[PDB]
Amino acid sequence: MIQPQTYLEVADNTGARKIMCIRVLKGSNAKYATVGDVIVASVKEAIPRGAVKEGDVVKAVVVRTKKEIKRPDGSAIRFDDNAAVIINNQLEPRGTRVFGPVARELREKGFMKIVSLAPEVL
Amino acid sequence: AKHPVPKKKTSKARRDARRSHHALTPPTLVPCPECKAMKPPHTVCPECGYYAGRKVLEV
Amino acid sequence: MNRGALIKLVESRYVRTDLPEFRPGDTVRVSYKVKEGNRTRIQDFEGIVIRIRRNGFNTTFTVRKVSYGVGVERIFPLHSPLIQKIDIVQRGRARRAKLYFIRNLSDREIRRKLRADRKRIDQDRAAERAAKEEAQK
Amino acid sequence: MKGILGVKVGMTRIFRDDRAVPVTVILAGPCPVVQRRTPEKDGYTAVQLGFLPQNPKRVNRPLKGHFAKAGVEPVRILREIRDFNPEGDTVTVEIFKPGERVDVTGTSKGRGFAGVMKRWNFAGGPDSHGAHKIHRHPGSIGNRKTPGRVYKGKKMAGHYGAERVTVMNLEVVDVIPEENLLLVKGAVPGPNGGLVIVRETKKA
Amino acid sequence: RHLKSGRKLNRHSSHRLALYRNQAKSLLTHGRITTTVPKAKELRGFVDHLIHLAKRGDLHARRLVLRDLQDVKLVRKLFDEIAPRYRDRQGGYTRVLKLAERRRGDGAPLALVELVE
RNA sequence: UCGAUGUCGGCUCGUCGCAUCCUGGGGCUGAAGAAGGUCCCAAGGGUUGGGCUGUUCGCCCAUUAAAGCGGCACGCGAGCUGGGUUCAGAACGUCGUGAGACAGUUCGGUCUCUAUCCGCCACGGGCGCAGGAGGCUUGAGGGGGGCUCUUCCUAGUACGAGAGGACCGGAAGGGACGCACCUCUGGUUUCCCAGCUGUCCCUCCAGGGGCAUAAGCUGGGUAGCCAUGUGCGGAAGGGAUAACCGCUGAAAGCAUCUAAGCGGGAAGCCCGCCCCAAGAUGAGGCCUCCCACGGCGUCAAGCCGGUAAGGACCCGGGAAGACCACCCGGUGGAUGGGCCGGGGGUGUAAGCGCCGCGAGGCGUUGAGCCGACCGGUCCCAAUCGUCCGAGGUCU
RNA sequence: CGAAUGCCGGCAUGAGUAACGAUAAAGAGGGUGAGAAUCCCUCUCGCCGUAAGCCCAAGGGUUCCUACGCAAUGGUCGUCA
RNA sequence: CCGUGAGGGAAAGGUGAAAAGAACCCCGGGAGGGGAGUGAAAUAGAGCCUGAAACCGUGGGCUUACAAGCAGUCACGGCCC
Ligand SMILES: [Mg+2]
Ligand SMILES: [Mg+2]
Ligand SMILES: [Mg+2]
Ligand SMILES: [Mg+2]
Ligand SMILES: [Mg+2]
Ligand SMILES: [Mg+2]
Ligand SMILES: [Mg+2]
Ligand SMILES: [Mg+2]
Ligand SMILES: [Mg+2]
Ligand SMILES: [Mg+2]
Ligand SMILES: [Mg+2]
Ligand SMILES: [Mg+2]
Ligand SMILES: [Mg+2]
Ligand SMILES: [Mg+2]
Ligand SMILES: [Mg+2]
Ligand SMILES: [Mg+2]
Ligand SMILES: [Mg+2]
Ligand SMILES: [Mg+2]
Ligand SMILES: [Mg+2]
Ligand SMILES: [Mg+2]
Ligand SMILES: [Mg+2]
Ligand SMILES: [Mg+2]
Ligand SMILES: [Mg+2]
Ligand SMILES: [Mg+2]
Ligand SMILES: [Mg+2]
Ligand SMILES: [Mg+2]
Ligand SMILES: [Mg+2]
Ligand SMILES: [Mg+2]
Ligand SMILES: [Mg+2]
Ligand SMILES: [Mg+2]
Ligand SMILES: [Mg+2]
Ligand SMILES: [Mg+2]
Ligand SMILES: [Mg+2]
Ligand SMILES: [Mg+2]
Ligand SMILES: [Mg+2]
Ligand SMILES: [Mg+2]
Ligand SMILES: [Mg+2]
Ligand SMILES: [Mg+2]
Ligand SMILES: [Mg+2]
Ligand SMILES: [Mg+2]
Ligand SMILES: [Mg+2]
Ligand SMILES: [Mg+2]
Ligand SMILES: [Mg+2]
Ligand SMILES: [Mg+2]
Ligand SMILES: [Mg+2]
Ligand SMILES: [Mg+2]
Ligand SMILES: [Mg+2]
Ligand SMILES: [Mg+2]
Ligand SMILES: [Mg+2]
Ligand SMILES: [Mg+2]
Ligand SMILES: [Mg+2]
Ligand SMILES: [Mg+2]
Ligand SMILES: [Mg+2]
Ligand SMILES: [Mg+2]
Ligand SMILES: [Mg+2]
Ligand SMILES: [Mg+2]
Ligand SMILES: [Mg+2]
Ligand SMILES: [Mg+2]
Ligand SMILES: [Mg+2]
Ligand SMILES: [Mg+2]
Ligand SMILES: [Mg+2]
Ligand SMILES: [Mg+2]
Ligand SMILES: [Mg+2]
Ligand SMILES: [Mg+2]
Repeated sequence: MIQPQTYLEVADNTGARKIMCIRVLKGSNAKYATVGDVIVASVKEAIPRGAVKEGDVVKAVVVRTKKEIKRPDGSAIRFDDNAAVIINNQLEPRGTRVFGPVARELREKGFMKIVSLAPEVL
Repeated sequence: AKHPVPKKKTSKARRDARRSHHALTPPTLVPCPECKAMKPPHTVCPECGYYAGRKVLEV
Repeated sequence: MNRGALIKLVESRYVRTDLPEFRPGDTVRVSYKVKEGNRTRIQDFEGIVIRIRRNGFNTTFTVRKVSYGVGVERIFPLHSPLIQKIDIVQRGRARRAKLYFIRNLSDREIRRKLRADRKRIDQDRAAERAAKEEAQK
Repeated sequence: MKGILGVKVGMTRIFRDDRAVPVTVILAGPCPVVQRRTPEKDGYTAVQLGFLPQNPKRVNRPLKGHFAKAGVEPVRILREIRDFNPEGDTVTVEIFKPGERVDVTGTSKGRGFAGVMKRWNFAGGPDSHGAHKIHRHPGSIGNRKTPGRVYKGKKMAGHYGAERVTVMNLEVVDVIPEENLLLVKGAVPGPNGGLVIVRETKKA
Repeated sequence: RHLKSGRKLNRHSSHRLALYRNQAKSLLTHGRITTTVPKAKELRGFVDHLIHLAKRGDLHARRLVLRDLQDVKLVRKLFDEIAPRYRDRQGGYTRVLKLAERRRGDGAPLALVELVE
């Protein structure tokens, strides 16, 4: 349950260590963004020679959450830090890679590049 | 002295009508199948109690 | 009527008494992971098993591995179509029933605190029905 | 029109082989009809139904054995199905077939004088910054001198719950008429032991 | 909305556990205790549990009764005067009766807790 | 109104208007399509989260379909905040010889337990409904909800001086919002279990208890209640409509939607959906049960005394509940408490034996303890009872 | 005399309503007595223990103690004070 | 009584002729009663003559539970005196 003012340990090679979720991109007045949704995020920490910089307000897909993603099959995945992938504005990843695990809700959310590019889609 | 206060004196009518439901209910009394005193029900009152009841002063 | 949960257990023909009855030791095996148009996707799962909350049916147990940079917990229903859920080391010895203490520490203290359930790892190994007494009598 | 009386007996998630459908278990028992309310003496085309028949001579003046399998009247008392018309007797569950939606109408779990911030989801007040005795109060309940009254539909503290509530479009996921159960997907209202009537759908 | 639930209360926790202990120390000693009725109706479960622990004549049961009744000179009297006195009465030892001649001056209904003979 | 109408803003709760910001219709368009512009109908639903300011208002940020303009004592202080402003203190700029003054800033600055009546939310008692009662229910009249987006197929084809991209429909997901519920996830769980401290005590060791947030603390915690969880809901569908387009057609031999007529047509209106609801004196209906007159007249007598069918009183209770009600029970009884079993929570109890100088580790032991849950079992408690309760004559 | 937010006295209403003056905490068995949760005793429970314990000044003045009482004062009752 | 103090500063009369101020019962712990007695009178019985009104009761008549009001008034009608 990412909401505004969340920090998100960014997982890709863009230049972002941590992004703060500015505004969730769901409908009109959406409360939270769970996994697989698009947030808007302002980059607060910097890989030094990064593509993005400390301040580039950029959209991001949420790939991990501390809150339990109750899948329809009864089980629930739960990660151990909120994570986001920086996303170019056509809903496509910005970095060449992505670090550890993502949730597999991203395939039906429409983030198949992340699910191909992530080393363990749990 | 303060914020919530009676705007007017409640007269005899509304006072003695609000004191309607404060009429006391008469207590319930049943006649104790050993000897005829009026215990309340389910009550080991000072005659014998129930059959073979816990006694005040009796055999 | 008078059997308000005997109804609820007789209704549960969905039960699966074929999984191992583990304590919070270490279960590592498959799940269902149906995706991509094809069902037959049998992704394993490593990990210490943290909690086993029970309700008779639908006892849903949590298994936490630390995958690739971070922790990940998964709360499996235990009576779904999980194929196999065999455990690598019936271990721990596990004073705590529901062991959420491996969240704050995520390190060699896991090794130092889920040390050895040598009792159960001896007896559920010496429950080897793996002799060569078949096809003779 | 597909009505039954039953008991909510609990919830259990079961599995339709792909997901975990979180059903409840209605004990929609074999309900004997006790009076078919005809539209020419009442105007209803309704049917009074019954429930559990073991009533050891607590059956006072609605003794009423004017049905051929009256099954002396339950203290699991009579209710109606408003547009029903059965064809045989003691309607069980077989009227419902798995895959049809139902509306379950039951008395919800009453929460007493569950005053507001619980009854009408008010936002209460601030827990800090200032005074304290307004943390769960409704705050304003009107305007000044014009209207100079509280609107009569005002949301305030009241007897929350214990009123009949109907959840529309609950999928019947299964029936077990080996013991005459009825399994609908979702939240049948009421305690696990309370009475729920289960009606036909108002989809169409 | 509580009271979908179990037992009753009027004092705090460490007062209720040691209210049940103090009425148990007097019911197991004397036999007839004249409390109010709502004290008595949850005295009966506690002392029924103590009698039933004492019905198990073993040492862990002695220590479990001693977990409540800090007197042990009492539990002598319990384990060889009250525990074998039933020996057959499966459950439900103490009885509670309401009283007339109520608690005059605060009007509480008094109640008399016998064990049983 | 100065023998006081507390005053700006925010919070909270709203409710209304339409002169509409979206959403639904529609007309023109300098409307290829997509957009849009403007205007007509249209409040039923909405109308976000932030940064700054005491701010309403603004400027932005990121969205959105839209981030409406107002009213309601610039709604709302017997609801709250006081940041501001209108108290004393202080200071700065300034004016003043000066005390002092400044909608000129700056820092600080008591915002008052009890609701009498109406109002409202609830829940009752009385009496009524020409018999008296147990049930059940029609629904007069209300009230609640009334949203809306994205994606896909339509097809990337109609259209296209262009390559963007439809109308008409149909699915699939979302976003809030409401109802309901513990199955899940997740909280709490106040003593259910465990560990540990320090001290004191029981009995020295062991074991245990008291006290240390009214739980010592810490780790867990079933039921319960709950949302962040789950399942639902918005409607389809009639009918009449607004704007707007009609068909037929005169007055006026032509036309014109109109004067006679009749059709389409809006999230709007009524009914549909959900809930209350016969106190709807209009007091309903249906099914069932019980029914003398003996007594005091210008008479089944208006008043009582015994009546039943029933209802209370009482008691055991309850996912019912402030009380009262409501529902369940009262020996024929599983209603509460107990015990027994199971679920469940804890996590190998105590004791013994063995290993170790020893703190401890070991087996017995998933043992023991066990709050509600699910059921059994009369073992205890609902024993006993007492009191109301028609006898209907009337067009 | 009808008014002066009049004055003095009385009695209302508010109202059997708010409260009863520390969330240190009580429970039982005997007494005594006409009468008891409240008085006495017993046995547990709790609370302070750099005091909620002792001692002395300040102050108050007989509250000390015993016996007979309970109208009045004890925010209830009271045999107790 | 208030005030440290200077000072302020109250209320509070009436049994009957005479105490003849109630012996003795009965209820009650007593207070208080009811008898008896006193006295012309005891609703003259003790901080007691008369003892009004507000107020608070009880008994009776009329009246109200589909009603709306500055509470009345006028009009009829009903019902006990
Ligand atoms: Mg940089
Ligand atoms: Mg820069
Ligand atoms: Mg106030
Ligand atoms: Mg009065
Ligand atoms: Mg009265
Ligand atoms: Mg190490
Ligand atoms: Mg309830
Ligand atoms: Mg809040
Ligand atoms: Mg306050
Ligand atoms: Mg304050
Ligand atoms: Mg219960
Ligand atoms: Mg003024
Ligand atoms: Mg005034
Ligand atoms: Mg065009
Ligand atoms: Mg308009
Ligand atoms: Mg509006
Ligand atoms: Mg407004
Ligand atoms: Mg204002
Ligand atoms: Mg104020
Ligand atoms: Mg006000
Ligand atoms: Mg201020
Ligand atoms: Mg302040
Ligand atoms: Mg100067
Ligand atoms: Mg300060
Ligand atoms: Mg009131
Ligand atoms: Mg379509
Ligand atoms: Mg839960
Ligand atoms: Mg200790
Ligand atoms: Mg201690
Ligand atoms: Mg404590
Ligand atoms: Mg729990
Ligand atoms: Mg023509
Ligand atoms: Mg038409
Ligand atoms: Mg309507
Ligand atoms: Mg009626
Ligand atoms: Mg038990
Ligand atoms: Mg278990
Ligand atoms: Mg052991
Ligand atoms: Mg040795
Ligand atoms: Mg058990
Ligand atoms: Mg359960
Ligand atoms: Mg006067
Ligand atoms: Mg005047
Ligand atoms: Mg005058
Ligand atoms: Mg005066
Ligand atoms: Mg007075
Ligand atoms: Mg009041
Ligand atoms: Mg009150
Ligand atoms: Mg009070
Ligand atoms: Mg303490
Ligand atoms: Mg202490
Ligand atoms: Mg003395
Ligand atoms: Mg007195
Ligand atoms: Mg007194
Ligand atoms: Mg004496
Ligand atoms: Mg003085
Ligand atoms: Mg004289
Ligand atoms: Mg006398
Ligand atoms: Mg006098
Ligand atoms: Mg006189
Ligand atoms: Mg009268
Ligand atoms: Mg009328
Ligand atoms: Mg009338
Ligand atoms: Mg008039």
